[PDB]
Amino acid sequence: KSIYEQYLQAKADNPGKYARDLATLMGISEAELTHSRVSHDAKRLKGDARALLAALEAVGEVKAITRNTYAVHEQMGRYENQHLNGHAGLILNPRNLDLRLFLNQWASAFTLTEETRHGVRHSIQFFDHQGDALHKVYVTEQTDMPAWEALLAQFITTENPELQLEPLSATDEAVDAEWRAMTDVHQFFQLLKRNNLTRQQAFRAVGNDLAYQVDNSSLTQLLNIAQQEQNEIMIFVGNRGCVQIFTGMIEKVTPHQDWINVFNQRFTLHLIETTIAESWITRKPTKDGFVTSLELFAADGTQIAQLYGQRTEGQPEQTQWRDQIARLNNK
Repeated sequence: KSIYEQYLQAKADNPGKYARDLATLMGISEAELTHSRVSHDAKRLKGDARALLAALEAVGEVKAITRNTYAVHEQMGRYENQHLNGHAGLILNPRNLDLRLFLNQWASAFTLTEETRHGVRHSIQFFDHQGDALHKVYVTEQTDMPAWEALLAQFITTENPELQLEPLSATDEAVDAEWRAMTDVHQFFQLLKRNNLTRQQAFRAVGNDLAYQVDNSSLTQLLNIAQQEQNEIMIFVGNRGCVQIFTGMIEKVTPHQDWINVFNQRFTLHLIETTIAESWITRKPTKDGFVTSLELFAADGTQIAQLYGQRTEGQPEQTQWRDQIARLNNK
């Protein structure tokens, strides 16, 4: 059986599975799975991530998907307001497509056209040096098709070379003082690196008024309170090369088995609630007051997702958000 034939057998034996999870069963990366689908339902793209992302501005509204093993973030939007470079880049559209990119992690790209039950799905899919998915873009009803098709005609190549996979990869009191002296939420990144800590290390290092644990049911409680109250919140989901940010209201929250889901007209969250090992409340000072977040971690320390209240520069977080956080149980 070729890799593609193994895929077809894996798919027949597991018709409920994401391609990601089929790859796992097969003992390969999702990128390698996609590579085997080329000249079947996929094609290789001329890959340069920057060039592809820049070209996507032309296609108008699409659906963007970023995930980690624990959470999937799906958002309607456009690839506008781009500021790309290698270590840190932006696609800056608050409430629509709002991405933070580490482009040096971006290795390969493919397009897929699949007959899928619902219908035909068209997509562009980006993978990292380990072959894991970074980001996927799906055609939707509002997508500018002539531009999508023109883009693909410009980027598809017949050259499908083998993927070049790469292997992986201060005192408590001083950390607490560093944190209290922070003025921008972004300085937290620096605190961690300069002091050599894991978020979970830093959280434990500081005082309980700055960071404390809450029950693992807290996410679902919070999403439901938010759904009821209709206040604007922020939901961050990342992987090694991409962070995708939702800002808006919660329209519907629904569990399904181990999953907790948010179902909005323009945003979908799927999160495996049972994998939440630690749930932290953190309060980081800024020029505009303390910013309060709920940060979720899996057993291995993976950052599942983070939640914040809506906020723009020069404004405080809403009291409403703080009130909602205060309703969570202390563990």
